[PDB]
Amino acid sequence: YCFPLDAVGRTDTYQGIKANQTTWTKDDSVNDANEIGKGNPFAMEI
Amino acid sequence: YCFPLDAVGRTDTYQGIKANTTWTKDDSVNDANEIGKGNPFAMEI
Repeated sequence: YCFPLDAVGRTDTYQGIKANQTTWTKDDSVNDANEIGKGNPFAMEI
Repeated sequence: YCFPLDAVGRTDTYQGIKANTTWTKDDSVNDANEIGKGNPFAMEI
């Protein structure tokens, strides 16, 4: 495999949330635009 | 070349159509098929 230079590739943007129990709220001690991928790193095969 | 794991890479979504010349939706075909036009996406090393 070929992998992205950052070893992840495309990500969505995530904010940190904390539980208040079953209700969640934004966590203001966490950055609100974290780049995180779901699943495996993007790859190409050769 | 390096190729995507599914050997295609980016695709658009296509519905099946049939000639009725006039064309209409073909209901026995899924309306959201991923098919690429052209060659598979590739990188070169």
